[PDB]
Amino acid sequence: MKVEIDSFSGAKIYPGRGTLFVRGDSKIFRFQNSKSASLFKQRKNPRRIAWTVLFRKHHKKGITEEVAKKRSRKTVKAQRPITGASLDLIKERRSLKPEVRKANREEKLKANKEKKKAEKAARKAEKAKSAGTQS
Amino acid sequence: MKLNISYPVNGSQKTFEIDDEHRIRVFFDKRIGQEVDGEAVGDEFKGYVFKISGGNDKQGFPMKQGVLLPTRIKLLLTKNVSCYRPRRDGERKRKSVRGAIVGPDLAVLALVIVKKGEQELEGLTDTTVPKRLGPKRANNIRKFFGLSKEDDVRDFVIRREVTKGEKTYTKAPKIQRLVTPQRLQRKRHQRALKVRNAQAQREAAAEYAQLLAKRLSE
RNA sequence: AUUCAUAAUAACUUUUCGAAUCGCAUGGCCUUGUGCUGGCGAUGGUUCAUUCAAAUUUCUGCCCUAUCAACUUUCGAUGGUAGGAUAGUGGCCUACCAUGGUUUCAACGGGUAACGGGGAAUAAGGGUUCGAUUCCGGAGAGGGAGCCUGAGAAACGGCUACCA
RNA sequence: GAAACUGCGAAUGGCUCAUUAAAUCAGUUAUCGUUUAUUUGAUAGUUCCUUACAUGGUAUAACUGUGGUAAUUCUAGA
RNA sequence: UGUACAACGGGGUAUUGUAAGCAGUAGAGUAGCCUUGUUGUUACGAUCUGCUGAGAUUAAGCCUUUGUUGUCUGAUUUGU
RNA sequence: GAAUGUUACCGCAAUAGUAAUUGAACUUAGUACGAGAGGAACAGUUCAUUCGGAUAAUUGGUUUUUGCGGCUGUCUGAUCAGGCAUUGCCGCGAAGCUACCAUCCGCUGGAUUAUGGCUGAACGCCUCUAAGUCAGAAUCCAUGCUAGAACGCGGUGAUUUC
RNA sequence: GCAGUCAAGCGUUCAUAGCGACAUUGCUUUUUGAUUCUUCGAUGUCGGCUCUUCCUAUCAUACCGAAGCAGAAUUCGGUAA
RNA sequence: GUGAACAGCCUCUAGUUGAUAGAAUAAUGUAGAUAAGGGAAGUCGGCAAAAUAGAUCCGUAACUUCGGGAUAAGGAUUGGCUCUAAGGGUCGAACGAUCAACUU
Ligand SMILES: NC[C@@H]1O[C@H](O[C@H]2[C@@H](O)[C@H](O[C@@H]3[C@@H](O)[C@H](N)C[C@H](N)[C@H]3O[C@H]3O[C@H](CO)[C@@H](O)[C@H](O)[C@H]3N)O[C@@H]2CO)[C@H](N)[C@@H](O)[C@@H]1O
Ligand SMILES: NC[C@@H]1O[C@H](O[C@H]2[C@@H](O)[C@H](O[C@@H]3[C@@H](O)[C@H](N)C[C@H](N)[C@H]3O[C@H]3O[C@H](CO)[C@@H](O)[C@H](O)[C@H]3N)O[C@@H]2CO)[C@H](N)[C@@H](O)[C@@H]1O
Ligand SMILES: NC[C@@H]1O[C@H](O[C@H]2[C@@H](O)[C@H](O[C@@H]3[C@@H](O)[C@H](N)C[C@H](N)[C@H]3O[C@H]3O[C@H](CO)[C@@H](O)[C@H](O)[C@H]3N)O[C@@H]2CO)[C@H](N)[C@@H](O)[C@@H]1O
Ligand SMILES: NC[C@@H]1O[C@H](O[C@H]2[C@@H](O)[C@H](O[C@@H]3[C@@H](O)[C@H](N)C[C@H](N)[C@H]3O[C@H]3O[C@H](CO)[C@@H](O)[C@H](O)[C@H]3N)O[C@@H]2CO)[C@H](N)[C@@H](O)[C@@H]1O
Ligand SMILES: NC[C@@H]1O[C@H](O[C@H]2[C@@H](O)[C@H](O[C@@H]3[C@@H](O)[C@H](N)C[C@H](N)[C@H]3O[C@H]3O[C@H](CO)[C@@H](O)[C@H](O)[C@H]3N)O[C@@H]2CO)[C@H](N)[C@@H](O)[C@@H]1O
Ligand SMILES: [Mg+2]
Ligand SMILES: [Mg+2]
Ligand SMILES: [Mg+2]
Ligand SMILES: [Mg+2]
Ligand SMILES: [Mg+2]
Ligand SMILES: [Mg+2]
Ligand SMILES: [Mg+2]
Ligand SMILES: [Mg+2]
Ligand SMILES: [Mg+2]
Ligand SMILES: [Mg+2]
Ligand SMILES: [Mg+2]
Ligand SMILES: [Mg+2]
Ligand SMILES: [Mg+2]
Ligand SMILES: [Mg+2]
Ligand SMILES: [Mg+2]
Ligand SMILES: [Mg+2]
Ligand SMILES: [Mg+2]
Ligand SMILES: [Mg+2]
Ligand SMILES: [Mg+2]
Ligand SMILES: [Mg+2]
Ligand SMILES: [Mg+2]
Ligand SMILES: [Mg+2]
Ligand SMILES: [Mg+2]
Ligand SMILES: [Mg+2]
Ligand SMILES: [Mg+2]
Ligand SMILES: [Mg+2]
Ligand SMILES: [Mg+2]
Ligand SMILES: [Mg+2]
Ligand SMILES: [Mg+2]
Ligand SMILES: [Mg+2]
Ligand SMILES: [Mg+2]
Ligand SMILES: [Mg+2]
Ligand SMILES: [Mg+2]
Ligand SMILES: [Mg+2]
Ligand SMILES: [Mg+2]
Ligand SMILES: [Mg+2]
Ligand SMILES: [Mg+2]
Ligand SMILES: [Mg+2]
Ligand SMILES: [Mg+2]
Ligand SMILES: [Mg+2]
Ligand SMILES: [Mg+2]
Ligand SMILES: [Mg+2]
Ligand SMILES: [Mg+2]
Ligand SMILES: [Mg+2]
Ligand SMILES: [Mg+2]
Ligand SMILES: [Mg+2]
Ligand SMILES: [Mg+2]
Ligand SMILES: [Mg+2]
Ligand SMILES: [Mg+2]
Ligand SMILES: [Mg+2]
Ligand SMILES: [Mg+2]
Ligand SMILES: [Mg+2]
Ligand SMILES: [Mg+2]
Ligand SMILES: [Mg+2]
Ligand SMILES: [Mg+2]
Ligand SMILES: [Mg+2]
Ligand SMILES: [Mg+2]
Ligand SMILES: [Mg+2]
Ligand SMILES: [Mg+2]
Ligand SMILES: [Mg+2]
Ligand SMILES: [Mg+2]
Ligand SMILES: [Mg+2]
Ligand SMILES: [Mg+2]
Ligand SMILES: [Mg+2]
Ligand SMILES: [Mg+2]
Ligand SMILES: [Mg+2]
Ligand SMILES: [Mg+2]
Ligand SMILES: [Mg+2]
Ligand SMILES: [Mg+2]
Ligand SMILES: [Mg+2]
Ligand SMILES: [Mg+2]
Ligand SMILES: [Mg+2]
Ligand SMILES: [Mg+2]
Ligand SMILES: [Mg+2]
Ligand SMILES: [Mg+2]
Ligand SMILES: [Mg+2]
Ligand SMILES: [Mg+2]
Ligand SMILES: [Mg+2]
Ligand SMILES: [Mg+2]
Ligand SMILES: [Mg+2]
Ligand SMILES: [Mg+2]
Ligand SMILES: [Mg+2]
Ligand SMILES: [Mg+2]
Ligand SMILES: [Mg+2]
Ligand SMILES: [Mg+2]
Ligand SMILES: [Mg+2]
Ligand SMILES: [Mg+2]
Ligand SMILES: [Mg+2]
Ligand SMILES: [Mg+2]
Ligand SMILES: [Mg+2]
Ligand SMILES: [Mg+2]
Ligand SMILES: [Mg+2]
Ligand SMILES: [Mg+2]
Ligand SMILES: [Mg+2]
Ligand SMILES: [Mg+2]
Ligand SMILES: [Mg+2]
Ligand SMILES: [Mg+2]
Ligand SMILES: [Mg+2]
Ligand SMILES: [Mg+2]
Ligand SMILES: [Mg+2]
Ligand SMILES: [Mg+2]
Ligand SMILES: [Mg+2]
Ligand SMILES: [Mg+2]
Ligand SMILES: [Mg+2]
Ligand SMILES: [Mg+2]
Ligand SMILES: [Mg+2]
Ligand SMILES: [Mg+2]
Ligand SMILES: [Mg+2]
Ligand SMILES: [Mg+2]
Ligand SMILES: [Mg+2]
Ligand SMILES: [Mg+2]
Ligand SMILES: [Mg+2]
Ligand SMILES: [Mg+2]
Ligand SMILES: [Mg+2]
Ligand SMILES: [Mg+2]
Ligand SMILES: [Mg+2]
Ligand SMILES: [Mg+2]
Ligand SMILES: [Mg+2]
Ligand SMILES: [Mg+2]
Ligand SMILES: [Mg+2]
Repeated sequence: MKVEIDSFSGAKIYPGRGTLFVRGDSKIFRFQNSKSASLFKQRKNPRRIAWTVLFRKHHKKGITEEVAKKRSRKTVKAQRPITGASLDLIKERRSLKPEVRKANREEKLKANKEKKKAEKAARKAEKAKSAGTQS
Repeated sequence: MKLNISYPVNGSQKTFEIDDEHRIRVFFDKRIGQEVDGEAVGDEFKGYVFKISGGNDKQGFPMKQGVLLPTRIKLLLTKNVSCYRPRRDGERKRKSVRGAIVGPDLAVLALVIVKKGEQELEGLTDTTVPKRLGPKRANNIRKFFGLSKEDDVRDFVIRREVTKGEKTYTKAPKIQRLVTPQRLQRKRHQRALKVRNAQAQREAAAEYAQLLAKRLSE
């Protein structure tokens, strides 16, 4: 069973007690007692009726439980592999110190560095394979 | 109802069928983002903690956190908001949305495990799934393996197999925002043409002033 | 024709643009570090002009009707000032102020089996009659209103509401 | 080279004559009263101030996977 | 003479809807008086705000009560 | 309510009164029956109708709770707090009372009627009938319900000292 | 006003399922007359409203019998106020 | 005093406080009130009762003996408080001094 709530006051409406109005636009209104409902019918304003809940929210009455406490956190997580890279496969590449990286560099860095000069005159070489090319 | 459980750590996902009456009601009148406790839901789940991330009521409508309320209200939905996919530019749409507060009308409850507990669920904390991609940028692979700006990346990136009939062809990303000569060449061309257009503009400016000097007198 | 272009000083600013952008090439230098410098392209970007447009706007011109003679001015009707709003002029709106504005040279009102025009039929001349319709302009997407995106919409083979 | 992202278009067309009698419209002016994607033509040495310039930072779609609804060019959450 | 009865008092419950009082750089404003102003003050001012879901009422046919104070042999009538 | 010793408690039950009515839906079943068109019922289920007896958790009504608030006019020098306007007026208003305007409850047998039958003579057959007997109604008598004879009754307790 | 008896006739056939001429025997007293016993030293005169109770010559409802009752509907009847 | 007012309501002066009294608070009355939803279905008939109501602005039909009909009909406003503006008397360019009112 479901406790509903007064559309005017903000009081808890237990089964039974109270009335249910259905406005012509189909918007539903529940009242916990003939008082609230009457106020509503008088077209009163729940923000201006002191004992209503909406009023004392709008006036910041009561409250202070939020000021009294603060709660947070409960988070963390670990890591998992990639298709194409197994965990240890990643644990091996993340691992190495920069000394292995420094050695890895110059071996390839100077590798194509010679392919740069072999290519540099290779256009000059295919420039000697065709220039004017008569007969 | 029907539970939907995520494991962020492993990446595993499995649905759960719990019909147990008084165990369900722990979820009830609790909103999205609130932490449950494990034992109340079932015996095995004891020791765990959940967080309710959403769901669909028995009519399918998605949950949206921030409405409060138990029930479906038709909302006017826009881009960069949940439960809506704006098929056209500037299009907004009135669409029904189930509330954040949990109630018995839900077909599936969405919750992720914030922390584990005593026992362990099969196919959930059992296995762990791979994330199918890896860093496609310069400083991503960099900060992935904890590298520098001179460490390059290249051979540090990921490769995948994909057998083709007999044997294979292995593939790998394009590493955008990589540092190449053509880029520095392009910056050269630019940083230059600035000045090349600068001086020549002041020249033809003074070159004109020769005219207006000798010009008139008339 | 200007309080125009453009320039000057004192400040102002949830400080606009001032290329972390792609494709083809691979050249030239010298202490040779993969240093330094370089080619035509593509996309952008600030203001200005241009173009494609848009918005308003001057003058003059509509059919039947007096068994329609007074009309406009609550609550904008006409004008003045200030402001606000707009892309901008303007009673476009607001505040204050004045009492203006149209009319027998036909207002105002009613009808239209009325979208306007280029044109069409008739073939002495002068005319009578017609134009939904190939072009131009206008309006609309069941009726109304509201709006998002956008350079451009009060859009409907867009959204939102109401009525049907 | 599918998808999806970013881009641009979707305000053109095509239709119809219901409104509309100084309204639209025509011929003729106005913008020294404004807006303008685009297109064409030009326009930029100046950015920090008292620590990347061999180029900062994250965020996400497609995708994969767990899903709800009788049902839609619906969508949730990982 | 009691685990009694009664009157008050207290707690609950309940109705109303925020008391008096004191205070406010809250109040449209108008008028004074002076050192004529970073707050320049003085008077009058519905109303607003704070203490205040406050104050008032609550068995008279509500519930309850370790408190206080009080009371507990008057009249008549009856015999197979 | 006098009196049948007094007083008190628990009971009996003569006699009288008596009470529940009716409808629909689903289902049976698109079945039976019919060429067709059509088109039932018993059993089962859910409700309803008129009636009756209570009852007030709820909802509504009622308001001298003159309980709280609010407003007019006048009066008490002002304040505070009040008086008067035959309850001044308005809003809410517990409690009580109350409503098919609210909720609950409304029994079980025996015996018969018409009628249909058994056995069966009269009348060697036949026949529900003459003797005998089976079934059978919104009926009767009870059960149940109300009152309890103030000249109907049972059990029981205690029965006088200024 | 209500109902009997005879049964020529009706009902395709067929008196009597349902009806029924000519006649004839009755009941009833919510009709109207006939009468003038009661009341003219006074019995309040229409209708309605309200409420109770009785009648049965049954409109419904319970259980039935009959049909010119296939079903459905209807009609006639019994016990029934 | 409130108000248009000798209205109704409260009051000063003045006069009264006189109309058998005590206890209760059944039914039925007499008089005074209020009712959910429906809204004259009640009844000979809306009998009774209820609704309307002051004032300001607005708008006000047929018919007509042109005087009416007319408050026709139909609408809006209404407290409190703090301010503004306009409406005067007398006295010796239009002033000066000076006294006073309430109303819009
Ligand atoms: N129900 C009146 C109608 O009048 C219509 O037309 C009428 C008039 O418009 C027309 O002209 C009349 C004229 O007859 C009469 N004797 C003199 C009068 N001035 C004219 O009147 C006409 O013209 C004048 C200008 O001259 C306008 O001001 C006036 O409004 C217009 N009605 O003559 C007709 C009367 O004879 C048609 N006859 C017809 O539709 C019908 O009769
Ligand atoms: N409730 C259903 C409907 O109402 C009634 O249904 C009733 C019948 O089914 C049955 O009621 C029977 C009745 O059939 C029978 N012919 C008469 C009997 N008196 C009734 O019985 C009733 O009264 C008796 C006491 O007489 C009580 O014991 C019994 O509990 C009571 N239900 O019980 C129902 C409720 O009493 C109507 N008969 C009918 O409209 C329809 O079935
Ligand atoms: N049948 C006994 C049970 O009570 C109910 O049945 C009650 C009634 O429905 C049932 O009614 C029967 C009726 O079916 C049967 N054919 C005839 C019987 N006389 C009726 O019973 C009723 O009849 C009248 C009614 O005023 C009373 O005189 C009689 O005492 C009464 N029992 O009589 C029962 C009461 O005794 C239900 N059928 C059910 O709860 C159960 O079967
Ligand atoms: N209405 C749905 C059903 O149809 C039924 O059907 C009945 C009706 O079609 C028809 O009944 C008629 C009725 O129409 C008419 N208005 C009244 C007439 N006395 C009834 O007659 C019937 O019922 C009565 C009483 O039960 C019996 O005595 C009679 O023999 C019988 N033919 O005959 C059926 C009963 O024999 C009932 N109306 C109803 O109870 C049932 O639920
Ligand atoms: N003219 C109104 C004035 O104020 C009062 O009158 C007002 C109230 O007394 C009167 O109230 C009546 C009530 O008496 C009568 N017996 C019942 C009626 N329903 C009420 O009236 C009100 O009822 C409801 C709101 O409650 C509304 O539906 C209805 O429109 C409204 N008039 O409504 C009147 C307003 O229409 C005084 N009687 C008197 O001062 C004067 O009549
Ligand atoms: Mg109440
Ligand atoms: Mg997000
Ligand atoms: Mg790139
Ligand atoms: Mg000269
Ligand atoms: Mg300038
Ligand atoms: Mg270009
Ligand atoms: Mg004028
Ligand atoms: Mg308007
Ligand atoms: Mg102006
Ligand atoms: Mg201006
Ligand atoms: Mg403007
Ligand atoms: Mg004028
Ligand atoms: Mg037309
Ligand atoms: Mg035309
Ligand atoms: Mg045309
Ligand atoms: Mg011609
Ligand atoms: Mg000609
Ligand atoms: Mg001719
Ligand atoms: Mg046409
Ligand atoms: Mg035409
Ligand atoms: Mg066209
Ligand atoms: Mg159409
Ligand atoms: Mg954009
Ligand atoms: Mg359009
Ligand atoms: Mg279009
Ligand atoms: Mg549109
Ligand atoms: Mg279309
Ligand atoms: Mg077009
Ligand atoms: Mg017109
Ligand atoms: Mg033109
Ligand atoms: Mg971020
Ligand atoms: Mg997301
Ligand atoms: Mg007490
Ligand atoms: Mg207590
Ligand atoms: Mg106070
Ligand atoms: Mg002080
Ligand atoms: Mg102060
Ligand atoms: Mg001050
Ligand atoms: Mg001030
Ligand atoms: Mg000052
Ligand atoms: Mg308070
Ligand atoms: Mg005490
Ligand atoms: Mg004696
Ligand atoms: Mg004895
Ligand atoms: Mg006694
Ligand atoms: Mg007894
Ligand atoms: Mg069926
Ligand atoms: Mg059918
Ligand atoms: Mg068949
Ligand atoms: Mg047949
Ligand atoms: Mg068959
Ligand atoms: Mg049945
Ligand atoms: Mg049955
Ligand atoms: Mg009762
Ligand atoms: Mg009262
Ligand atoms: Mg005093
Ligand atoms: Mg008073
Ligand atoms: Mg007095
Ligand atoms: Mg009075
Ligand atoms: Mg008096
Ligand atoms: Mg009083
Ligand atoms: Mg009340
Ligand atoms: Mg009550
Ligand atoms: Mg019953
Ligand atoms: Mg019942
Ligand atoms: Mg009983
Ligand atoms: Mg019994
Ligand atoms: Mg029996
Ligand atoms: Mg035999
Ligand atoms: Mg027999
Ligand atoms: Mg016998
Ligand atoms: Mg015999
Ligand atoms: Mg027998
Ligand atoms: Mg019975
Ligand atoms: Mg007794
Ligand atoms: Mg006795
Ligand atoms: Mg007797
Ligand atoms: Mg005796
Ligand atoms: Mg004895
Ligand atoms: Mg008779
Ligand atoms: Mg014959
Ligand atoms: Mg025959
Ligand atoms: Mg007669
Ligand atoms: Mg006589
Ligand atoms: Mg006589
Ligand atoms: Mg006599
Ligand atoms: Mg007489
Ligand atoms: Mg007499
Ligand atoms: Mg008499
Ligand atoms: Mg008399
Ligand atoms: Mg008579
Ligand atoms: Mg009989
Ligand atoms: Mg019968
Ligand atoms: Mg009848
Ligand atoms: Mg036959
Ligand atoms: Mg029939
Ligand atoms: Mg019938
Ligand atoms: Mg008959
Ligand atoms: Mg009877
Ligand atoms: Mg006065
Ligand atoms: Mg007076
Ligand atoms: Mg007297
Ligand atoms: Mg008395
Ligand atoms: Mg009385
Ligand atoms: Mg009375
Ligand atoms: Mg009242
Ligand atoms: Mg009523
Ligand atoms: Mg009412
Ligand atoms: Mg009405
Ligand atoms: Mg009437
Ligand atoms: Mg009538
Ligand atoms: Mg009549
Ligand atoms: Mg009257
Ligand atoms: Mg009254
Ligand atoms: Mg007037
Ligand atoms: Mg006239
Ligand atoms: Mg009037
Ligand atoms: Mg009249
Ligand atoms: Mg006011
Ligand atoms: Mg003055």
